[PDB]
Amino acid sequence: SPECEIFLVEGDDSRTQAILPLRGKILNVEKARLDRILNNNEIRQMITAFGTGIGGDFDLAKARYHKIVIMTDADVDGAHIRTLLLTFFYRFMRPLIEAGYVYIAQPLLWETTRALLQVKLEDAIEADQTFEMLMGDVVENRRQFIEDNA
Amino acid sequence: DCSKSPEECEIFLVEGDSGRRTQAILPLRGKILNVEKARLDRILNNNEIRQMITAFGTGIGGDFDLAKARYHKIVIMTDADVDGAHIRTLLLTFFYRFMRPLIEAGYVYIAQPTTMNPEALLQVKLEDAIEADQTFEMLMGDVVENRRQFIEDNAV
Amino acid sequence: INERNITSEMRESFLDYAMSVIVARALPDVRDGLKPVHRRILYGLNEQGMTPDKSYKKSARIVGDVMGKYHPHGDSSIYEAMVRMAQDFSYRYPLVDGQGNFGSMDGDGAAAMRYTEARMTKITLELLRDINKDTIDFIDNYDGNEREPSVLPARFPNLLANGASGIAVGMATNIPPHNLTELINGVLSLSKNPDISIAELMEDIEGPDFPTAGLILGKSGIRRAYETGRGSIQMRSRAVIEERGGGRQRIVVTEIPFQVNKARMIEKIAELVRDKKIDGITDLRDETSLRTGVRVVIDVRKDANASVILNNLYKQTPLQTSFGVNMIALVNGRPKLINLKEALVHYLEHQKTVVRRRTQYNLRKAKDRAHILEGLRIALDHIDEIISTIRESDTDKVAMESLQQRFKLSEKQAQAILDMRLRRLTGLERDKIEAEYNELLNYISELETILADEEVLLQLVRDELTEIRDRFGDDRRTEIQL
Amino acid sequence: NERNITSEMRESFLDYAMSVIVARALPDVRDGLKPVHRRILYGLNEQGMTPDKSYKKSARIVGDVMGKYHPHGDSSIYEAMVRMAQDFSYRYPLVDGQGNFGSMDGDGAAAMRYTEARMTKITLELLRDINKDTIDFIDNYDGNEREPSVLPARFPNLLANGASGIAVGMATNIPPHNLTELINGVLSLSKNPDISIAELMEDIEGPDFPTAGLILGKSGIRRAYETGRGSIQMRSRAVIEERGGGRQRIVVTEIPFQVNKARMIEKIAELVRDKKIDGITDLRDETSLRTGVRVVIDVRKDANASVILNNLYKQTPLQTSFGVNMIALVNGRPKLINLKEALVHYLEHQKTVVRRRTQYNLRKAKDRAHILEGLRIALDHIDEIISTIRESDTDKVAMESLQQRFKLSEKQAQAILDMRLRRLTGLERDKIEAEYNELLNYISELETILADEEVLLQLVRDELTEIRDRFGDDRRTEIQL
DNA sequence: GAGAGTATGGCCATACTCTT
DNA sequence: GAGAGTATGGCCATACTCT
Ligand SMILES: N[C@H]1CCN(c2cc3c(cc2F)n2ccnc2c(=O)n3C2CC2)C1
Ligand SMILES: N[C@H]1CCN(c2cc3c(cc2F)n2ccnc2c(=O)n3C2CC2)C1
Ligand SMILES: N[C@H]1CCN(c2cc3c(cc2F)n2ccnc2c(=O)n3C2CC2)C1
Ligand SMILES: [Mn+2]
Ligand SMILES: [Mn+2]
Repeated sequence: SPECEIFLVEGDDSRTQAILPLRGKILNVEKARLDRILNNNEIRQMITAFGTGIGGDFDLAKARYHKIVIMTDADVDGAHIRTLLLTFFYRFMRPLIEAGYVYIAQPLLWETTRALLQVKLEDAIEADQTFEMLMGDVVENRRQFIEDNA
Repeated sequence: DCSKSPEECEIFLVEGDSGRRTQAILPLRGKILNVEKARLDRILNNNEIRQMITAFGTGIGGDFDLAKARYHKIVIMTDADVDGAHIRTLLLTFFYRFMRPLIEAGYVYIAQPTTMNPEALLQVKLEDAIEADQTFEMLMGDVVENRRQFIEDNAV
Repeated sequence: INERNITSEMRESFLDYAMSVIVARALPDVRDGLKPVHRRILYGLNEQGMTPDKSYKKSARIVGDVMGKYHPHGDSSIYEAMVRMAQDFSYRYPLVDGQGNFGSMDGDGAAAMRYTEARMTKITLELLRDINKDTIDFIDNYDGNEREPSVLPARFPNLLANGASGIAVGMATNIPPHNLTELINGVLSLSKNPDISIAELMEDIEGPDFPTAGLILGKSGIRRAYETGRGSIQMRSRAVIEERGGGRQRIVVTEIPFQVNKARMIEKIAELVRDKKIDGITDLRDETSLRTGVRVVIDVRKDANASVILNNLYKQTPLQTSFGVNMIALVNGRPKLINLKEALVHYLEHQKTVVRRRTQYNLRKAKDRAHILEGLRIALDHIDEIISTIRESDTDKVAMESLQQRFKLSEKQAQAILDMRLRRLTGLERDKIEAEYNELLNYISELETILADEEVLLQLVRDELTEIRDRFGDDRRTEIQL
Repeated sequence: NERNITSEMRESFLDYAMSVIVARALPDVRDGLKPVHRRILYGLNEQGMTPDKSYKKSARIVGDVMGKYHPHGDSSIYEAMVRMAQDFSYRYPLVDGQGNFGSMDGDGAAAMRYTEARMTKITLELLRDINKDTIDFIDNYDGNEREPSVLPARFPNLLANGASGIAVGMATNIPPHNLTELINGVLSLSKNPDISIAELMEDIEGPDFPTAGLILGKSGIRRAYETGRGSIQMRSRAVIEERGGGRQRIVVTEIPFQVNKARMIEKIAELVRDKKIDGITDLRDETSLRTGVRVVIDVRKDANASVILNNLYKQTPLQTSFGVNMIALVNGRPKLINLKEALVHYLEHQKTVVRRRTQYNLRKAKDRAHILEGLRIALDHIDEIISTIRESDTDKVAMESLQQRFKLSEKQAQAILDMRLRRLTGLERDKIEAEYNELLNYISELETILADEEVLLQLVRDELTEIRDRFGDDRRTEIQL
């Protein structure tokens, strides 16, 4: 029964727990066009793992897992990978986050995953504005944000 | 690969490890297959063996042709250590079993310990067909006991 | 001619490699039980001061140190060797303490050196104990810049304790691991009576003791191995037939054979049920956890005989496997097939020699110090004249000569007087020097006794071995049936 | 027990971005080093791997840096170390390597196992005076070790070797420069703070790339120095050689900075195959250690080699632009700086380093003098000193008695107790006095430097001149009119 | 049938910014 | 364009002997 769980892990529960390792930095879907996105092997592995499909063909019912956990390193690059993965979720599988199936693990493994935080999306408009600014193509917006918070 | 005559053309087999037109380089990563121990299907499936056959482009065994030779000089350049020696023996086994005529034609050389710059290579020459056949079988063959005996008699 | 004979090249090149793989790669030393790569890893940890008390160090730093300093080979070779010494299922008495994924019984290797960390174990200290007391010989490393141990002091019998498994050229070696308590007891027995029989040694050493436990079938195989240095020992998994109500049955496997890949064994049994090679199984499960240890559960079909099916598995899968003993070790730097007694005799001699050398070293130091103290004693008794002698002298060379000629003292003693600090002139310091000298005289006598009488030296070896047995020796894990 | 998506994005992004800016991709204005480089250099220095001693295996250097200072992948550390060893990459290389460290053809260096390395003679000048309280030390990632926040950098490394980093929000691209020219400009600036960029340019003519070549015009450079941003045209050194029967050839002896030689050749070859360029008969690379770079292109009998050569500049990386973008870390924040600002900040680093070293030497000198004054007292009254000690039961007692009787301090009494009997000889007695007399003179010199700021500034000038004379060399890149 | 353990290193993708 | 340079590591084959 999917009512099992999958862990996305950056660096190095048999019945109910699944593990998918992600070597390297994930592609930024906000910067890339669809043909590139769909050809990325790490992206394709993730799509297949969930089996919900992307964009319009998304089916919440056809989800393999009700708990998807982003377990990344406790360093700065961990954070970056975290942002990249959330970008993919927001742009291609938004209803999953709305269904509350996505989680972020806090403290790189047995004693850890345990603390998991639910990813919740409150504002559609704010998030859209945030994603485009942080992950988008326009450099200057990103620089300004750094400036003001630096 | 090389930058027309095979006479001027020389190829270097290197165990991985600057300053070279005819000179060609083929690097061999890892230990080479022992052809004395292996059957034909395994031999031909070895990537490193296949690369060498293609490089020379003379064919093997029955179909071997001296005229087809891409390079007139073949140099075994391996590391100056114990494993270098082992790779050297393995490569010579392949030549003796599959391209005997090349050694007879004196196209094979061994580089000794800046050497590539012409500003020494030793010729491999085959004096006795019978002794070599006996020696190869004893050193590279399947019977372990013969190999042991050789070590015992010549040790240290 | 600038030409080389093909037969001459083959013979020379082959021999170079074969000899090197034999005396410096694949075969362990009889005295310390270590192949060159292992010795270098252990010594490298010791030299970098990575001990059980201090924290774990990054594997890339250990490997890089060993590579630069002692082992001129690929990093992956050094790391993989270090990993095995850290594995509880591989080493009966592990020599490396690791942090992170160091692999498991399922064949899965350790995480890359970048993600792993390590330090030496408490027992490894006993291999290195007294290394700096001229107990063993040091040779130059590959480049000449460093020095390294030719062998380690090895205060416990490591070759038999942890065993050996190496493939050379012309030969190979396969020595099973043993219980430390049993070994030391056998060693003490042998020291008492040099003409002890292998039968008599077997009263102490019952057989091999594998870290993975399990069961050895019969003592007949073990006897041949110990007497001749060669033989075959049957190893079978610990499996029990568990009963459920209405005659329902299951097989549970709690221990497996040594060096047997758990994952591969499972896949082979699965292959037999798929291929209809074995009939009577409903489900095969692996419930192995860190808490429970190894747990392999096989559920039997109703009204099928579990005893019969279990026995088929021994005959068909690595649930029963043989260990083929082949005891070749390096003895006087040449390979040799040795029996159990020869192994024990050589190790005992190493201990005798190590202890002799340590005692001789301590004596040279003690005597040197005493000689120095005798001079200092003279100076403190005649301080006023000593001081005047120095002050009257224009240079240190002059004072040295004058101190020697006047107070009938040696060059070493005169040097020591010049180097003396003014604080040594106090009451306490004068009494301290005397108390050191009195104690030192007593100690030199103790050392001299050990070196004179061979029985005293032999007793000291016994005493030290006993201490190791008491501190590190543990229960026998492998059961010998019948 | 829930996390907002907008809150995670903003927090996580900023954490990474700021880290990549202030501790990965951008160099410091004072020493011109990104964190990985500083750690490699300091690690060489701590392990004692200097030019005089032998080459050490790369796996040992990398492993040391990783364990001690840089908690990142071994390949990142090694690749950084490699670039500092490459003569085509660094105008003044900071690492001396043995084995294959790559070439101009884009060929990577062989794996860490097959290479070995040590620091260069110039690198010593970056580390000079590090142990004299000249720079600040911080704790490393785990707390077990301490590491330099910046290096003393006795030569102006940021401009000398340049920088090329891609951050987040921003990036940096600083070209390399001639050291003689730089120092001359530095001395010029120190004499007169009101100097113009035009006036600085009389000393510093422009960038000097290790790969030589040519810069087309002063126009792009001037904008770059004045504003900190500019595009500079770099063209290969080519000659049209005239042969028998009207046949011609083009010969290329220098290529642009950061341009892959092999890839350039492949680009020309693609143009002849695809018929996008007409006239070329044969393309050869005769590059050797004796000749340096030698690329020969044979022109057809009919073809005007001038025309073809000009087409090649327009079509291939035979002519390439360098886009200057001078962002460095100034007070630990990123800042776009012009040429004068770069020189001003480096000069201040030197002034501060020299001042701090002088203050350190003074503390030591005074400590030693104070000690010597005590030792002088003891030698004058030795007989009483000796009796005072002998009468005392413990060292604590002798200390107290020596202080109370001969008006000595605790440090002076300690030193007297620690005195070795050999100090009582004629030469040694005279040595102590002669050290004291010299030390008094030296303290005055140090005191002068600290009182007058002009004396301190002159000292900086003098030391920079010495570096210029020892390490400075000829300009390689020609700037064309 | 295999696989026990020391030896002999390339090849792959992505983030991020800037550009005749 | 694509590539300038620090960051985030697994996958491949062979020798050699022995039941
Ligand atoms: N399918 C792709 C995804 C990850 N990957 C990869 C990983 C590399 C590298 C080079 C790579 F191609 N690579 C090249 C140099 N260093 C590394 C390195 O550390 N890594 C590891 C950390 C991710 C292959
Ligand atoms: N699944 C394991 C069980 C034993 N086995 C095996 C055994 C071999 C061999 C080759 C083998 F693969 N093998 C190959 C050549 N000679 C032998 C040989 O003597 N034996 C020993 C058992 C008799 C693989
Ligand atoms: N020709 C290529 C394909 C086979 N090969 C190879 C090489 C390895 C490895 C594992 C390998 F598969 N390998 C695995 C672990 N260490 C090594 C290793 O050092 N090497 C290098 C020295 C030979 C080299
Ligand atoms: Mn990490
Ligand atoms: Mn080698």
